[PDB]
Amino acid sequence: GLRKEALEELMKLLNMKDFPYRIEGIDISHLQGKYTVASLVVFEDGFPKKGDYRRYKIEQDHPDDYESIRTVVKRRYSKHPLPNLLFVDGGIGQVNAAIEALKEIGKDCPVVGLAKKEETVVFENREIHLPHDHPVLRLLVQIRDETHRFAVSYHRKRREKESLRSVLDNVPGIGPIRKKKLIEHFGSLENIRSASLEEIARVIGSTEIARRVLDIL
Repeated sequence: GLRKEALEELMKLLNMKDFPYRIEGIDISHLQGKYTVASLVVFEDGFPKKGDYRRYKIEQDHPDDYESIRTVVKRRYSKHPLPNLLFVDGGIGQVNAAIEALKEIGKDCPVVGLAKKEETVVFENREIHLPHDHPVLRLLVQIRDETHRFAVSYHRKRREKESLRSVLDNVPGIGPIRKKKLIEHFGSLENIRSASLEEIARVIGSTEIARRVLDIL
């Protein structure tokens, strides 16, 4: 959890009138040739509120992160109330994009960023360079680490099936029909590695091939 004392120090650093009780945080990640996926996490009272997590997708072949932050802010806050504080996993450009989008829709909320490579809190067009051990720095890192975990989970299931397929592409003489059977049945390397020779054989109709699957696993 986010510590109370550090939240108070954050509030002070940002000259916030209100305690940052609800904080929403945005990661922007792009799938080339496909879309940008914005992942939105929620902290209330210092802990994740996972029921309230959301994603936003912006269909475009090439990234445009500032426009993506703008679109997310307008889409989200035209439907949802603002939080006490908005965190963006980026620097001056991302924070400014969010501020400008909020202005566009006539809304006020503090926005804070963490520069991706710099020990730098970003707030109101300025980089605040804190010492590395600073409790507010550690706090924003915890937030960033959660927006990152959530962002990575996108298409986890897809990736697991892909990872399993890649490993099965290594078993000699399996073929595409039996490969798909194994993927649809097991879903992941975790699940197939838990399976008996006999289960694997039953999925594909061959103990001989199942032994080669076990070999490759």
